[PDB]
Parts: sequence; structure tokens; C-alpha cells
Amino acid sequence: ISNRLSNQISGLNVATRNANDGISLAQTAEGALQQSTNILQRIRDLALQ
Amino acid sequence: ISNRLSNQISGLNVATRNANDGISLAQTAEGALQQSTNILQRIRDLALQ
Repeated sequence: ISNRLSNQISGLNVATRNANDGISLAQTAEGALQQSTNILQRIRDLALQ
Repeated sequence: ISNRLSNQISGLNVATRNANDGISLAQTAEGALQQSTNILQRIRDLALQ
């Protein structure tokens, strides 16, 4: 049973870390998009200008 | 009767020793397998990685 538990536990610690790197990925993507939106905000600013 | 008893006794002392060496055999086998399990634990660690 314990061998199955250690299987589960340390496997899920790695999977936690894979998830955390994923969180960071989506974070960087989000930043890029925020700034795409600043541009597009400017594009309406310029279209109206 | 005693000759049969000495037959039994010293024969069974040898058989005891054969059994003890067997205990050691299965012990060494067990150690090898323990460490196979450490590897396989790592293999799930790496598959999840």
C-alpha cells in the first residue's frame, strides 16, 4: 500500500510543479495580451483622431 | 532408538543451516527488488515530468 502511496505522492509533487510552470506560462501570455490591449486602445484613439 | 534420534537431530541441524542460507538468499533478492522499486518510482516521476 505504501509503495502505491509513495507512487501517488511524489508523482503528484512533480505534477504540481508542472502545473506551476503552466501557471507562469499563462501569466506571461496574459501580460503580452494586456499590452496588445493597450495598443488596440491606442488604435481606436488613432482611428477617432 | 538413539541412533535414529542422532540421525534426526544432526540431520535437522544441517537442514536448519541450509534454511538459514536460504533466508539470506531471499533477503538479498528482497534488497535488489526494493531498489528496483526506487527506480520504478523514479520512472513514474519521469513519465509525469
